[PDB]
Amino acid sequence: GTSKLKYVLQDARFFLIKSNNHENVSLAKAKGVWSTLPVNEKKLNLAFRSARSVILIFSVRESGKFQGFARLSSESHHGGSPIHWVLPSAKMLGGVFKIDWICRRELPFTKSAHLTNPWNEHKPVKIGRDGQEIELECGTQLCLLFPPDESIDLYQVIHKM
Ligand SMILES: CC(=O)Nc1cccnc1
Repeated sequence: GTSKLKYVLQDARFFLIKSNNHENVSLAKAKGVWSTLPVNEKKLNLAFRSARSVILIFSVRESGKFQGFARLSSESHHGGSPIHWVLPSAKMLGGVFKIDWICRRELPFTKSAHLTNPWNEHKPVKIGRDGQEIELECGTQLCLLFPPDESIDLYQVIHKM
């Protein structure tokens, strides 16, 4: 079903995350972490304090697809075990965000072609710089397009809100 998913997404904020390679998204899927440039880290930390759920929607560049989406479970923090990101220097990254995956399945851009993002000139939601915020209605509908991920139990993430 989609009811718990809709509950998690209610009044959420959404951010497009663009990765240059599949290895970084695989690492994020395995370890439940993300790291980004400070301009976006600051935006994500502000959003985390401001909304019940902050959703990151991942897309590997040139892949033609989104690779899933996850919910921020923490503000960024420094001093953890170093994540061996494959970058485009590691000091240039900000802190690390803990994330809880909501869907690890892919969605091709062909399926989201009817969704435009008001915060990026109503261009199709697939188009945007890393860190681009997606307006609430567009972001909710995009997340609802993903195939259900039956390996994830959202009871756990609901208890964090
Ligand atoms: C994990 C990751 O790929 N972070 C990143 C790299 C380059 C630019 N912005 C963010």
